[PDB]
Amino acid sequence: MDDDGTGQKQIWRIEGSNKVPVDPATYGQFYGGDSYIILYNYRHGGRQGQIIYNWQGAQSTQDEVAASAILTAQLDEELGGTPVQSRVVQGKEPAHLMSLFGGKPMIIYKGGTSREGGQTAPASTRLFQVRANSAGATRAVEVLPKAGALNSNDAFVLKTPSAAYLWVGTGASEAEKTGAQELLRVLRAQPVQVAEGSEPDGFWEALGGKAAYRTSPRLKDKKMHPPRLFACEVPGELMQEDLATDDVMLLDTWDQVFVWVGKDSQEEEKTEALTSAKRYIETDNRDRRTPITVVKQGFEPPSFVGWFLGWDDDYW
Ligand SMILES: [Ca+2]
Ligand SMILES: [Ca+2]
Ligand SMILES: [Ca+2]
Repeated sequence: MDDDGTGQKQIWRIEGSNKVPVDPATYGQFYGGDSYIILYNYRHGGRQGQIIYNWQGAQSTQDEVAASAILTAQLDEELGGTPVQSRVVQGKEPAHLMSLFGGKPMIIYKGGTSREGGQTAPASTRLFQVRANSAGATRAVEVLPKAGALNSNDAFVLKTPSAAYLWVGTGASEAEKTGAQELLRVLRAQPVQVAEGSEPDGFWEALGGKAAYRTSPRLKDKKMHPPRLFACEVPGELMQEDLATDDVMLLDTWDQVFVWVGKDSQEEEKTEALTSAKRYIETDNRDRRTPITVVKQGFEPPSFVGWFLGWDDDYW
């Protein structure tokens, strides 16, 4: 879609059974715990059109999803059945949707709203993982504020009641550094720039203590054979939900192939997958000493988890 993303748009958040207008000053910022509807009006190649994007946050509940279905059908009917429809889950946004916020990164907060609990309040200390894809689309995703959440391939923003830090992983790109800066703007905080490896003591303290985190030779490399996750190939950002718990998945990071074993995958799926990995590495050229590392659901090592966009240790 060559439309440039600058058309007029309206964004609503599913709240209970209704769609509620989102504060226009915050378009581009979303709660991962919620579902949203975006009505985008555009004019391109001399013709006017509309697109309804249904965006489902990674933690949005099934009842919100069911509510959006009703809301979107109503909107569509209201509009005379003219808009183009596109359903999108967090992390799988098309380039055109990412372009709707004038170059700003899509920011995804933890929490959200619910019938039973209403709107959650922001935590006092927060950490955001900022990652951009090859095309440059950038996402700032809030995660738990612990040292273990860091990964060398991205930029991170840590905000506390008393300080802000922009941590730059060794493999982070300028797009990630720039998105981090924009996020800091939204958070109204001035950061202390920190390069991975020369963190001041105040940074580790804010995170509750220094600890090992997600790193490896590949995660540290700025360059980037981008890692591919193959189903028992998964496009978009690598999300924890892409790991089929009843199956076995392969994550190829070039100098290493991980064999991820779902808790409910049958024994034979691991066997086949291992056989396949060996062959995959020999189909090609590379090295025959390419390690094939087996990992089990819930016991993933940091060198594996680092490739994911914002992992939740309790996800399962
Ligand atoms: Ca919600
Ligand atoms: Ca990165
Ligand atoms: Ca299976």
